[PDB]
Amino acid sequence: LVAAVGFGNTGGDIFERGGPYLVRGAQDLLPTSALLDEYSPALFCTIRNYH
Amino acid sequence: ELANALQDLNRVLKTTREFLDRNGGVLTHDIDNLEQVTTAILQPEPRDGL
Amino acid sequence: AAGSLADLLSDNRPLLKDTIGYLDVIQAPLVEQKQEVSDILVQMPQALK
Amino acid sequence: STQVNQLLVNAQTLLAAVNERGRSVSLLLERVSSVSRQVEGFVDENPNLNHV
Amino acid sequence: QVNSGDAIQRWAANLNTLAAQSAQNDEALRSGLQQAAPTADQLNAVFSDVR
Repeated sequence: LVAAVGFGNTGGDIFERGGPYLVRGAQDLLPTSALLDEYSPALFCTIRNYH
Repeated sequence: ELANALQDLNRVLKTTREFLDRNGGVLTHDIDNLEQVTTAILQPEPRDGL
Repeated sequence: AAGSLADLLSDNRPLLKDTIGYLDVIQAPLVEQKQEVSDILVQMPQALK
Repeated sequence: STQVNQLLVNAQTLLAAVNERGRSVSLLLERVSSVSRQVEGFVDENPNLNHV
Repeated sequence: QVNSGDAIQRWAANLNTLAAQSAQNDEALRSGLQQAAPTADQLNAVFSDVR
């Protein structure tokens, strides 16, 4: 019970401070994720040719 | 309802204990280093430079 | 919270597995050649100036 | 007897408050078993996670 | 008490079922408590590191 008190309080404070940030970051990552997925084939050959 | 819940809780507690004992120090180190580098590259002058 | 975590794991377990594997294969050459990475990172700012 | 009466009425109040959220309370055990199985499977199927 | 006889029969049967399930998993319950004592401490330590 005491360990649960400590763990719950610590995790709760962590999530309260760093939950909105993760949520809005994963919201704003959708367009750039699609962008990087669309230009997949232009990556391996580009790196090889620059190398 | 209760037998499976108890058994699975026991197993997940054991698995979490092993996983933490094995990966916690490296995971925390990665988080700390990522925080330091991102805070370094998100300072005012690096921000406007980017 | 238990339901949400169970749902997230059940949905993203294979994708997280594949991402772990691909991160492994991406990072193996990066580790094997860490000195070059450090040297070029040290070298670049003076060249840029 | 007064303790018995207060015990019964407060037990009624507590049980009513608890099972007001009956939809989540009824699924508590199933959800905890499911998340246990999911965490166990996630750890079991990625033994190379530590190397990464 | 008579007006709730169907209710008390129902919770008596449910208590019997829950108690039987808990008794058939006595050793699992003991091991669960034993492993639950320090795992919350481990989780609290990890989180407080990354707090």
